[PDB]
Amino acid sequence: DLNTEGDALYSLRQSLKDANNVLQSWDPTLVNPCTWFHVTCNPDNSVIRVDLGNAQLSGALVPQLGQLKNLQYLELYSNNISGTIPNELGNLTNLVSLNLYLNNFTGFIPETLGQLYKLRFLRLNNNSLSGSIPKSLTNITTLQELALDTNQLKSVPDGIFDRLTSLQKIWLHTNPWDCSCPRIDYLSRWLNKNSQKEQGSAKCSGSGKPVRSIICPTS
Ligand SMILES: *[C@@H]1O[C@H](CO)[C@@H](O)[C@H](O)[C@H]1NC(C)=O
Repeated sequence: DLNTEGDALYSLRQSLKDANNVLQSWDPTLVNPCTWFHVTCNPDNSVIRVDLGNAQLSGALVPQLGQLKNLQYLELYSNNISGTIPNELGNLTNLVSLNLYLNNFTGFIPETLGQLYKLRFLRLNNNSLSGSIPKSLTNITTLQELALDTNQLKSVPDGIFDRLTSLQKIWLHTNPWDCSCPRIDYLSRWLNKNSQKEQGSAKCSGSGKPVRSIICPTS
């Protein structure tokens, strides 16, 4: 009997590159992947977290990774994972923490990420993600820590942070933010009103000014 979770997890092994045989224990012919290293399962023998931080992994992620229904912690930080973030990651309903920082992800941030209504920690920092931040992120009301620094983000949809009443920390620095008025109006005012939330200082592209300092005139 094929475990389906291990099958989905084996699809990830088939595309990644070790180079260290970190995934040597990932044998899908077993009854379940709960005895796999870097993999924890619940008492119902279902994968609830994947810890592959600092494993020197190359390659791209797979759409099969969204098959893990009971996944809570996806730790893929500190690797050389390239390509775009799969939209199927928005299927991870029970995902609490998505750690994808320190990789080489490109493209846009998936709008399907807003379907993660249990997500409390989202770290996509230190990548090459281009703007802008998905509008559906406003639906993640449980979001507490949002790390998006060190990317290529340019803008923000107006009023996106307003429904985020559980937001504690937010990283936005090191990004080519478009500080042209009236586009930067909302982000400038929000970061000023929630300066205790912003970790580091988001700079404006070109001028290098903190966007919190920008005051857009009307007419
Ligand atoms: C996974 O998400 C994609 C959207 O990116 C969707 O088309 C697909 O049906 C989802 N799969 C499951 C099993 O929910």
